Amino acid sequence: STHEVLAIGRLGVDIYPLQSGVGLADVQSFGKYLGGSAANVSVAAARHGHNSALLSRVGNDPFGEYLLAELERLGVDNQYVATDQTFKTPVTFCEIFPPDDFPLYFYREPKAPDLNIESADVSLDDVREADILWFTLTGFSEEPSRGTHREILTTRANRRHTIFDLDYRPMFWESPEEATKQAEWALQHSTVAVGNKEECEIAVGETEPERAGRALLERGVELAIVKQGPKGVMAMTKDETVEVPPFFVDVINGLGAGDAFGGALCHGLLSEWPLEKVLRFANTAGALVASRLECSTAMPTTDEVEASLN
Amino acid sequence: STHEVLAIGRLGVDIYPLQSGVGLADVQSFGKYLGGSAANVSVAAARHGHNSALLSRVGNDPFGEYLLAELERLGVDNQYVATDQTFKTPVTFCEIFPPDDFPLYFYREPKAPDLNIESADVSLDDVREADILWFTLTGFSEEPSRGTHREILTTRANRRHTIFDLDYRPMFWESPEEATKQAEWALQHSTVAVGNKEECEIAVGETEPERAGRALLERGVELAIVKQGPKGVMAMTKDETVEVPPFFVDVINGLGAGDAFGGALCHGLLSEWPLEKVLRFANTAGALVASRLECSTAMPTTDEVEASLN
Repeated sequence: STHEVLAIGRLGVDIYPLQSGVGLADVQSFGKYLGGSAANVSVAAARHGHNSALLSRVGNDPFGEYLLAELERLGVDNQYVATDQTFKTPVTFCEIFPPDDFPLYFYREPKAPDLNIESADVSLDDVREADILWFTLTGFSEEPSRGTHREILTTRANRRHTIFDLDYRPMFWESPEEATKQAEWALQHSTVAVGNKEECEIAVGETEPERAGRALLERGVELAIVKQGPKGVMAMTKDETVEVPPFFVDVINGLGAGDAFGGALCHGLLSEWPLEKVLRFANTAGALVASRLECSTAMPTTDEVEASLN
Repeated sequence: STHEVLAIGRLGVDIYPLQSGVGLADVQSFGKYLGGSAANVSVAAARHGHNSALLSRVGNDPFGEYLLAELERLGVDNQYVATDQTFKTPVTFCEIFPPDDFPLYFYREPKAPDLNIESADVSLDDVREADILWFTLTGFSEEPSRGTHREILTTRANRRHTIFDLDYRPMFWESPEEATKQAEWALQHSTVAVGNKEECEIAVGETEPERAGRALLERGVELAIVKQGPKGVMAMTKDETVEVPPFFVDVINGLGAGDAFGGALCHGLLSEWPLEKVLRFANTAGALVASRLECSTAMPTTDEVEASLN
């Protein structure tokens, strides 16, 4: 029981509005879906036909039971999602103001189950053997998950591919300095790094994309992916720098666009494709999720991404 | 500005299912309502035409701003609902399994704004002069709310009517013994106590409604109201013992039925009705909320209760 993609990190219930363009005071009803970045990435990888697993936790409650069943329904192995005996399954609300404004309201207090992960919760054989290990900067925000991440990544030993989502949300950290310290350690144990401008700033102290990628490769990462929003997205190795323009769509809900990108990145890397094709494929996958109201339930299949790739 | 009913305690957003008889895993959409027991009692009192106010707080977020606007839309003076600068507006979920099972899932972590109330948040003149002061045992569960309740109840000096809802939620306390200790002090500073069997057990160590009522009178209240479920309600004074049977209805969501009862009890006391009329009216009011999916928006008017009685 080795997996192609072993993702580690956030899992929770998204309670999102069923009317768009209204603030929470005007929302009349909300839906319910599986979410959390790491969980979304494990789903997106599964939708590309890969055998995918998530290391996370849920609470000992009906929302946690929901998420465990939904992961399996969406094609993700849930065997490393333990039930926490103390903390509640987190909920996240949002507002939906297209094209660019999707405010998030996290209820992850006082600690999310997903930040209570123990290396006991996972097979370290699978950690070593997995084709891809996917993890987040948020995973280093609190103990015991920080120490667990360090154990996992030490034993992982920078095997191809070990993918670091630079995932910076200031409200999850005591300070930017705290996040940078952890990101620096994690970069030295990663083969791929993915972040936007704020994220790359936190991780390597570089606002400009080309300097960002260079700073990331200096840590020993062999593929830097710098998301640029307006200017699109760049992929950099020691052998080549590739850039792709933004795939323009009618955005319904942009939340989790980057997780579908991350899942599609995993597929392109497992497929051994050229870097330009990986980045094109990943870039299109994220736009497809952004063009729908849903995320975890709406993750694009490989045929839907290949069709849209023009 | 003196109110007829000054309620103190919890206030939150109810995120309740729009489908009944299904667990959270099978709920497809949720509504968004003002809720919290003291907030509900203030709304219920208002719907019987009484001038009512709530001492509580909200978080500095869109859900808190909603609750400020919803209180006022529902006819309750929000002047004593301050915006807490630290903690988030709480949300509560439930499952709706009639006739008898309405489990609650509170997100009140690490602290609810309502438990951060300070004596400076309220007019102490209104505390002293309001016809009815209504408070909950949950208000004693944490500081500074505990201290605030103490200061308030000391200055009120047991004037008619000072109403103690024995409101016992085990998860809000470190132990039942800590709840009992606070309930003994509150009972010495109250004129009316209202609770179900389990709440009377916590408060005075009696489960049988006649012994509980005598025990509550010995602690110093003038009127003990023991709710007995399908066997109705008992009211006891030093001169009088009265039992009223329930009002039969097809139950959808029993949540908030106690709160409708409380607002209706406020109306009966303010009207100086005989005890048996007060209980019948209050039982019917509770039964009508029990009949509906909604809680705060389903609090009945006096004419609606009258129509059900007649």
